[PDB]
Amino acid sequence: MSYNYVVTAQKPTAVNGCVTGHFTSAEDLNLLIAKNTRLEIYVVTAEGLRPVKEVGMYGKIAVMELFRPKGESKDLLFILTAKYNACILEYKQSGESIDIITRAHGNVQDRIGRPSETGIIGIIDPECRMIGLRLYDGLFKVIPLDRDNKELKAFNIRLEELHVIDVKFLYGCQAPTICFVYQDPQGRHVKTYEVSLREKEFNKGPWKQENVEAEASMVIAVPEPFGGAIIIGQESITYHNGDKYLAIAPPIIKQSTIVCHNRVDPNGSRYLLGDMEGRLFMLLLEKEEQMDGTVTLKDLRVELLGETSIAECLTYLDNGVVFVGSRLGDSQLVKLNVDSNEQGSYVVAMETFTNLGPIVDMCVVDLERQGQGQLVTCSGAFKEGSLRIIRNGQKLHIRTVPLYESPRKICYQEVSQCFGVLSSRIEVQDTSGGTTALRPSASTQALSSSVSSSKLFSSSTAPHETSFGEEVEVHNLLIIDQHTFEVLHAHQFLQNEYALSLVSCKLGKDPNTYFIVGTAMVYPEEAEPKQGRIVVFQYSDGKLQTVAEKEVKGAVYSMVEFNGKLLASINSTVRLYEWTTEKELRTECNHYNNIMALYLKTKGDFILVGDLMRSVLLLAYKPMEGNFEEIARDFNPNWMSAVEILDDDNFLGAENAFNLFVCQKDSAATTDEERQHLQEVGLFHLGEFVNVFCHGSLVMQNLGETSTPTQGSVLFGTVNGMIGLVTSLSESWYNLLLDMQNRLNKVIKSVGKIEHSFWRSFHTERKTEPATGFIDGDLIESFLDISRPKMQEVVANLQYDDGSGMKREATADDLIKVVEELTRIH
Amino acid sequence: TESDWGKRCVDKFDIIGIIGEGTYGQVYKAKDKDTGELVALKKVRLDNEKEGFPITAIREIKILRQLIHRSVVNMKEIVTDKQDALDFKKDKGAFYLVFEYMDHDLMGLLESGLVHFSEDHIKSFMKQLMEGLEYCHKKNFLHRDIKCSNILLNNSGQIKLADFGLARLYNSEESRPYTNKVITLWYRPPELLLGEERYTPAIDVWSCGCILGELFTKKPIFQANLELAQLELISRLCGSPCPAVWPDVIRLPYFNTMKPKKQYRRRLREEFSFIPSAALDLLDHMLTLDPSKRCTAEQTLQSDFLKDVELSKMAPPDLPHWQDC
Amino acid sequence: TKPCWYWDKKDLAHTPSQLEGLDPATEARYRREGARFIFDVGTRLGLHYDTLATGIIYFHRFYMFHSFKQFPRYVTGACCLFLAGKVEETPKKCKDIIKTARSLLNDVQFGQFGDDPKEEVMVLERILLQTIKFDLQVEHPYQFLLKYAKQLKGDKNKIQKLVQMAWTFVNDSLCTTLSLQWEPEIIAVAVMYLAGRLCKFEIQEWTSKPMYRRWWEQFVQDVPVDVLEDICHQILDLYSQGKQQMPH
Ligand SMILES: CC[C@H](CO)Nc1nc(NCc2ccccc2)c2ncn(C(C)C)c2n1
Repeated sequence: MSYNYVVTAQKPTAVNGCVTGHFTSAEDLNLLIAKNTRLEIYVVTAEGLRPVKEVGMYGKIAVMELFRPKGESKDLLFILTAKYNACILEYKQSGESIDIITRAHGNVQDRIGRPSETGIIGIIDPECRMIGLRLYDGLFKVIPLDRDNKELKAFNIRLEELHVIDVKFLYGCQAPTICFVYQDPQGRHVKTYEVSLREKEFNKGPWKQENVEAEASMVIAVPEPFGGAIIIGQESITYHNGDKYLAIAPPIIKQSTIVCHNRVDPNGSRYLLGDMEGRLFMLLLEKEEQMDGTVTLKDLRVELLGETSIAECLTYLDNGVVFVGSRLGDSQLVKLNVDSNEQGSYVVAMETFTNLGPIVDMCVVDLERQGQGQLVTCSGAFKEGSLRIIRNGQKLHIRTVPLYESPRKICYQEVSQCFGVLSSRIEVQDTSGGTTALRPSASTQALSSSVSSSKLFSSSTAPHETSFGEEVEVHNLLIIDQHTFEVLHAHQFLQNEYALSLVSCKLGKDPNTYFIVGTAMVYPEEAEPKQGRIVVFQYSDGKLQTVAEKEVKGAVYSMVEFNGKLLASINSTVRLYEWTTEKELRTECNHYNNIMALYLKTKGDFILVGDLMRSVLLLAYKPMEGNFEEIARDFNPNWMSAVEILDDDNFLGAENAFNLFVCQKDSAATTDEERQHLQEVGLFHLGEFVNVFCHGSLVMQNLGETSTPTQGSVLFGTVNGMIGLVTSLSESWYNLLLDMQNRLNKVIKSVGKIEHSFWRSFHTERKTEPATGFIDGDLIESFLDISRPKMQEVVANLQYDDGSGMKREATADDLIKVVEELTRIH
Repeated sequence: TESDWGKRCVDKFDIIGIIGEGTYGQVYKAKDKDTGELVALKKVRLDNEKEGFPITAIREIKILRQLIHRSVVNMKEIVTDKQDALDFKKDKGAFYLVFEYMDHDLMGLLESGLVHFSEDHIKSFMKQLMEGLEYCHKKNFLHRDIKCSNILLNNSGQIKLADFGLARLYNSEESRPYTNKVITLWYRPPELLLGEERYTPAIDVWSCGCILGELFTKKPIFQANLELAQLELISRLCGSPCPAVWPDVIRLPYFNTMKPKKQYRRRLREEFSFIPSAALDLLDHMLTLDPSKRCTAEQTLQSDFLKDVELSKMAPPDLPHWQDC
Repeated sequence: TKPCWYWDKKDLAHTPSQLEGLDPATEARYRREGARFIFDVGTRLGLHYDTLATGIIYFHRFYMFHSFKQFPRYVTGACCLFLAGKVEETPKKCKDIIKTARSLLNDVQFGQFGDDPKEEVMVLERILLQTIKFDLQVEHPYQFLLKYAKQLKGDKNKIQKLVQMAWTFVNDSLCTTLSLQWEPEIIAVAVMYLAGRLCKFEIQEWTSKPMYRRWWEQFVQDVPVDVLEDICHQILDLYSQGKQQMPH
């Protein structure tokens, strides 16, 4: 068996949802921001936000909504986790003591159901009579909000429309009414139903179905003065309410897909819209009052306000202040002005909240020679693309390098006092027949620049037609100085050439240090790329010179230096190349038992190969023979997102289901079968998506640092900006820490009353397993924050094993010292 | 000639790697040196000398040389390790069963969650599987181990049935005792939970229906670790075993012993309301508690859901692209 | 695809056993003894008639590729029966076959099994499988005797007498090389033909074509009487050579 420890170095920073209400007091205006597994509660002031409370939940927050049922003084909070844990929460404050009350809770998972394409949707009735959940295709789940439903018991209503895009509860209806957009073979439609808690079924809805735009994406529930709903698409915005129908199709919105909506005026006069290019719009409802006294909707208007970060959630707060919650870039507070500035913008940024964005790749480098190590991360996407340099100093110091294009891979080349970074920028087919970039970015603002002239694929004769307005990716290698972080050089790759892998190394007997890039030729028609280039570049005297190129019959997804040789993965094949005295690559040996060789890692003459669905494989290079041998494979099928080698026997992997596992050589030489079987000995539900595993530590090493119980150091970056650390433990230390977790879980109160053991259980949709071989360090590190009575309660009857003293009782002060040493690893 | 098996050497194959570990030996992917065709070679070791050649392999050799069907895997030949010269007693070399290589296994495709099955894909899948099962059932052979891992698929959309290590002949006229529990618990029919021991070909139908539901939910329908817990899960959806729905349930040894918590009513149509009507009817018939009332393979093939499916269009399943990477 | 398991009578002059100097009579005696050993061992173990026959067919086929002087018959017979049990799903443990073989064989005979009987048998399994070319499925005259008899309608007792007599002839033909000369379907007809002659029954009448004098043709196409007589001649020879007489 294997024993490991996992802790969070940086909490998730990307904003996954945000809502406003009166949650902490019936008087205060609250902003609740949701990061993965984390809830932040703020109070809105005239200058900005005042933080009041933050809690973690043992689950990914999927639904977050504030409602106030009749009889309550203040808003209650509904949260549903991605594993279908539901709960209703209340804020309670007693002077200086702030705690979160779990008013109702339960798990709403169905034994049989198909998870929907557009994900979990949760909505609440305007009269707070019920919570609507769309969890499975063809089913609508209703949790009625009666006082007695403390377990959140619920029933399903059969739904004829299997493929639902979005749903909202409407305002101004005689009964609880849902309005939704759905897709069937005939296009997209908008339809209504009434929900009857008495009959536990749908009844005919208030207004008839209407055929809507093919890419109708979002449903906006308009308030009582107007009633009805607004449907947001790619080209048009329509208003529907019985007989009334309006449609505005302003050309400006066609340019970028609109992704988020919020209400500015409680009456529904003004709504805010945002799109993936960061543009922020105001949607205006132009009223017309008849002599009857009735208020109708006259027209819709769309007005461009300015630019914000690419935003997952928008919430207007008060006055001219809007909170911009961003998942791909830094989140923001911006002020909307009535008068435009001299550039034509009504939006002026107030504060910037750091978001490590998606961490696509990262490396640890000791820039200042300090024995510490700093983390340079490829963070963000598109306009929010950034390099983030992170050092420890008690908070983490983060520097941001704006790139305004997507960073893909990073590698450090010390000989050149610089970094190599792969990046891609979006251009659009313009009227010239070529393409034009939406905004200048790192690859265009390089001091010196170069464009590849390779004729390897020039024979073409394969037609790829271009329509004006279509997007294309343009990939570059950026040379970036390690002190100024100024773009020194940018090499634009070939048309339709994607840069997938990057290494900096010496090869063979060649004293020169090269940047080597593995590419793929990507055409929309190809399911799998069938062409590729391995390019060798030397950065010298401010100019990058192509030393050699190797044509391959696929995509070079991953490359890694292997004892003076170049190990590259081309589609199914894993290949080892030798660097000749003629400065050309030569195939040496190949391994082909892979569906898709996405990830590669080396230790000695051993290679760890990561497959899309074939989990992980342990290869070995056999020098006596000049070829590869398969040592052992993990037969259990898992989808891989990143792998890493912990030691000569243990191997770490990350699943696309937000799970971590550790495989080991079965170390029993009895039969050939046992050795060739990698046994999974660690299972852990991380809750984050791991892209990059990287050996290194951010902690300052003065050489005086006490040798911690933990041995080894693997950092990892995730999509939500979370940075974590994996390390190994001795059998004794693990058993001690594991026994303590079980003790801590009985003592510590979970928000939503979510069992910790469930949260960390390995979870694929098809299989669920209890965690094994992993210590939730974040649970262990919470021992220091529980009150003294609880600390002593935890240590009762706690014994140590196999130490200086075989059995040794623990006191609350002994464990406080142990955990405090464990907090020093990050 | 092509028919003189057991003599050709495994030298004739370049071994690529280990695809999976079989129960009686490990299975390796290989390329034929002469033709280039990819084949999967199953390792048969008699060195154990406990009972000599595995009967599980003997069943696969006996049955698969008899069964010819597009939806049934073809054993191409049997080859051997370099045998010891003129000393058979010293020789402990192993034999290999050559099979056509298949690109993917169903269990792997579902587990990655990358594959997406449309109704038409499922139709093409189910039609092939049932056509293979009907061929086998018509030849009076029972598979006895229908699992997602044993369903093999080529990217073309061709489906083939695989492990026959537990297959045995069924005699309708003569009921004879068999192995009490054959199919994996997740796909085991209620009769085997209750220990009929004289099971009918309907055991395979139950499993295939479990697969039908699995293709729609992307999640196994009934997954448990204990035989009673599975009976409860089956009972919740298909209804509790009771004399009205299963007149002969009282004769099954474990009817009184193994009981569900309640006498649950059948809810299959409700819980699978999202499944298309043509298919839902197929499921209700395949997942019928009473083996005598459970539909046959031919009946599943003569189906509104499957009868009008044309095998010319095999509907290739959704392939993960570079973008999916 | 599939191997040819049938030879011409003339070819039996050139079995390995013949060419190593064994005379025709001795190989015939060796075959009867080996077949009867397989039959007797498995009958003592309670084995189905198909299992006994399958072992005997393996045995006969084996000595078309090997010599009796290099492979002891009783070891081979025991190995065949052992494998036959696994093929026909009537399995037996090798130790139990040895136990029974020891009970029925004298001391000289059991000397073939050598110092370790189980090992000599289990080791032979490799050769047997390679020799029979892994063509394990075998059909036997029994099933055809019944498939064909079921289509006869008439005096219940006259037909049952025909079947049992023919069934006896099937059991006796297992001691001969007929299993190597003619498909089982032909054997089943031949024994019906023989029993019909001996009981003075005219099977044509019991068939759905009472006027089709050649009743064998509605069961087995393309069989001349020449063949059915050759088979009958070979079966009755065993009775004339031995003290035993036709069952009647
Ligand atoms: C994956 C389990 C499956 C069970 O028979 N094994 C398997 N799986 C096969 N599929 C390919 C595969 C490769 C690697 C992992 C999983 C599946 C396959 N192809 C041909 N064969 C022969 C032995 C019948 C195959 N056998």
